[PDB]
Amino acid sequence: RFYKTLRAEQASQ
Amino acid sequence: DTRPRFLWQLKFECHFFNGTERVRLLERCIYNQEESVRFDSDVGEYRAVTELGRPDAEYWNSQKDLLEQRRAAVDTYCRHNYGVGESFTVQRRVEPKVTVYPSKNLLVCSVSGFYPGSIEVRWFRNGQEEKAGVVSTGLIQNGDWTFQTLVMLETVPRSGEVYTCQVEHPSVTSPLTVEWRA
Amino acid sequence: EEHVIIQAEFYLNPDQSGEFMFDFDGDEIFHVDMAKKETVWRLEEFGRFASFEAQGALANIAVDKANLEIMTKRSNYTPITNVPPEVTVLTNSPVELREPNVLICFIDKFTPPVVNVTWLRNGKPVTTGVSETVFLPREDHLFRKFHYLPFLPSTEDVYDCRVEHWGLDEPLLKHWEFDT
Ligand SMILES: *[C@@H]1O[C@H](CO)[C@@H](O)[C@H](O)[C@H]1NC(C)=O
Repeated sequence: RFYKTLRAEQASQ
Repeated sequence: DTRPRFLWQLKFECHFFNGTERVRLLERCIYNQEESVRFDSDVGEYRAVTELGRPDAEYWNSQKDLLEQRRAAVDTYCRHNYGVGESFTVQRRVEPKVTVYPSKNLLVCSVSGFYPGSIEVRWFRNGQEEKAGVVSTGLIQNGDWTFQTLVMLETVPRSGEVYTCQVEHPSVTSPLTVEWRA
Repeated sequence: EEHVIIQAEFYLNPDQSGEFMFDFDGDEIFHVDMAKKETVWRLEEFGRFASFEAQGALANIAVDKANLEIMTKRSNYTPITNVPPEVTVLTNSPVELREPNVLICFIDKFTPPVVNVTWLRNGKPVTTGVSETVFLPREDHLFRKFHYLPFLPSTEDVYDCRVEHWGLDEPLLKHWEFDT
C-alpha cells in the first residue's frame, strides 16, 4: 500500500 | 556563519487511541520556534495560535473545499496511513537482550534492542521484589527502531544472595529472567 | 494515547535546505532525498511492504519555500534565535571487549536544523562506516538527530563526538572509552 501525503496549503499573501 | 536564518515547519500529526477507534489530526505551522496557526480535527477549523497566524486561519477558513478535505482526513489520510504500515509499525516486535552485571555498589539490569517501548523490569532479592532503591535511565530510543533501558539496584550484595531481574514485554509469551549470585 | 504518525517538513533560508519525512512514535519511517528526488526508507523492510510517490513530497516543499518567504516578510524579517544542542554519547548495547557494537551520538533540543557531527577515533576523524538520521521533530518545535559509529570495543582506543552548531561558541566534544 502507498503512504499518502497531505498537501501543504498556500498562505495568505 | 553569522547570517540570519528563517525557518518554516509544517506538521501533520495523526494521534490514534484504541487502534483506529478514536483518531485526531493536528496540522501545525511553525515559524522559527513559534507555532502560528493550526487545524485540530476535534475543533473543525483553522485557529491562529499567534498574531502571525491570523491572516492564514482567516484565509484557509474561507476555502470550503479545504475545510471539507481536512474534516475527512482522519479517514482518508490518518486511518489510511496507519493501515499502510501496521504490519511493521504497530505489529513490530523485537525481543530484548537482558544482561545482569555489578557496577560499583549498584547491580545493573541492561535491557536492549527491543520494540515496542512498552516494557516492565522487576528486581528481586532471594525471590522477593525489591521496589525501593531502584533507579532507571528511563526508556532510551536509539533512533533505529529499538529501545534500551538500564534498571539499577542500589545494593551492597552479601555472599550467597541471589538477585533476579524480571523483564516483561509484548515480544515474549512469558517473562525473561536473568540471575546473578554474589 | 497509543500511537502517533507525523508528516513533518521544513524549509530553511538562506541555506535553501528542505526536508520531508514520516515519524511513527518518534522513529522515522522514511524521508525524501531532495537531491536524488527519491524515497529513503529507515529500514529496508519498510521498502518491501510499503510504497511512496515522492513528487507529492517535493510539491509540498515548493509551497513550504513559498510560505517561508511570505512569513519572513510578514514577521518584519524576524530571524531564528539559535538554540544549541544537548549532546550525549552512548552505546547500542552493554560493551564487551572484541564484541562488535555501535556508538550513538544523540544531538537533541536544537534549532535551526544545521549541524556538523564528526566522530574522532584517537583524535583523528573517522569518515568511514558512519551513518546518520535526518533532523527528527520534537513537540517544542526543536530538532533531534542521531549519528552512528559501528566499532569493535578496545582497551587501546578513545572516541569523541565533535558537534558544531551556530548556537555554540566552540565545538562540543563528547568523550567515550572502555572502562576497567
Ligand atoms: C560546518 O563546517 C563548515 C566548515 O567550513 C563551517 O564553515 C560551517 O559554519 C559549519 N556549520 C555549522 C552549523 O557549524
